[PDB]
Amino acid sequence: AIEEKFRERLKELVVPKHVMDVVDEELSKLGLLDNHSSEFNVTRNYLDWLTSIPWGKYSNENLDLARAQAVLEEDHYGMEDVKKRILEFIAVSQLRGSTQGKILCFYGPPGVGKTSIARSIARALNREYFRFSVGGMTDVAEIKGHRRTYVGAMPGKIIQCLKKTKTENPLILIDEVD
Amino acid sequence: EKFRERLKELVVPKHVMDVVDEELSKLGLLDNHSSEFNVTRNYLDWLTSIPWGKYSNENLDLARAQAVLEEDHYGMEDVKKRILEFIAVSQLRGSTQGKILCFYGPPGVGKTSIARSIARALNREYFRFSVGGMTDVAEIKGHRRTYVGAMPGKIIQCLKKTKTENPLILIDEVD
Ligand SMILES: Nc1ncnc2c1ncn2[C@@H]1O[C@H](COP(=O)(O)OP(=O)(O)OP(=O)(O)O)[C@@H](O)[C@H]1O
Ligand SMILES: Nc1ncnc2c1ncn2[C@@H]1O[C@H](COP(=O)(O)OP(=O)(O)O)[C@@H](O)[C@H]1O
Ligand SMILES: [Mg+2]
Repeated sequence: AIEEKFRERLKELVVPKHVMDVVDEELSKLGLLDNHSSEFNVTRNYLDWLTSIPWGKYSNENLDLARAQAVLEEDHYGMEDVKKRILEFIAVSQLRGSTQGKILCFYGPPGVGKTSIARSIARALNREYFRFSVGGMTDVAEIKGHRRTYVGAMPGKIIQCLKKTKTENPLILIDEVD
Repeated sequence: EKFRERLKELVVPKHVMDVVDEELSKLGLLDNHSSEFNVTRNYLDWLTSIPWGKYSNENLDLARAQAVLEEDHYGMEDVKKRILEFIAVSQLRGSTQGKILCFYGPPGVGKTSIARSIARALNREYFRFSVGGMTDVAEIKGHRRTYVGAMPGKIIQCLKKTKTENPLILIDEVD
């Protein structure tokens, strides 16, 4: 099989055991090569998604409070309490030795610097950035898509296709609460 | 099997055993790694997860109850006295299941921590789930297995987490 060894070469990164046995069994099912169009390609796409979602991949966070404060200042003019809370959030994690990934909600009048301070924070913590907009989201298939049995199902893109930033700790901004 | 030793350790009821072996034979007509396979897999996992006879021994002792209550909280002498009265009445009656206790008062007085203190005092397993405008039953009873969103619900999740047939369930913010 041509693509089998290619997928095997791709998934060299640290994969948990359950994902690994699932992808091994999927490789074994596709290795039968029962056909070349329909049942081959559904498992092929499942395999490509499994090998594309990065497992154990991280991004070296910036632990330097001075640099984080500097870059917040470069981005925005003084949102003093906001930036103090971001720095205190960084310091509590640097104390606990491992972060907790707390959910922070920013509320206030329009145009006050809510959405862009998120990109600022992402650059400060050396994470990858990504932006939802849940307002006007009416179907659940956006956060988690349709099962693979349906014809054109996408892997619940806005969360899993998010993970194709090659990083397990990206900062995700959920835009609104409408 | 994993599920077999699971049910072998704990006292299963007869109808449950019948249904689980029925669904296990229904999977025996293998439909490997599909929707109708993973549905059966999750069903049997929840079934072997639920504790069936195993429970936690209680402690209706007033002395230890008082010690726990005075340790976990400061002040609140009258609430502690009401809790001790409930415990004594429930020891007499033996059932400890008659009327539901409900603490009310201003916010921030720690009426949610009294539930944890009571769980410690009765040596039960604690569990909390809030009801703020849920408007649905799927939180309590859950969903059907047909829906792609298939969850047992708050009660079964409490049972699977506590691994105990007689836990303490706090219900927050009824009002
Ligand atoms: N303190 C600030 N310093 C520098 N630029 C700012 C500041 N506040 C707002 N801006 C700029 O003004 C624009 C306003 O966008 P903003 O991020 O405020 O949208 P928002 O707060 O999400 O508004 P809405 O809630 O209406 O969507 C941004 O492009 C931002 O660059
Ligand atoms: N008498 C007390 N002793 C110890 N902690 C208390 C006391 N009263 C309140 N608390 C604290 O208050 C917090 C819980 O507040 P709570 O009364 O549960 O608010 P709400 O009633 O709105 O849920 C807990 O962290 C608890 O430690
Ligand atoms: Mg915005």
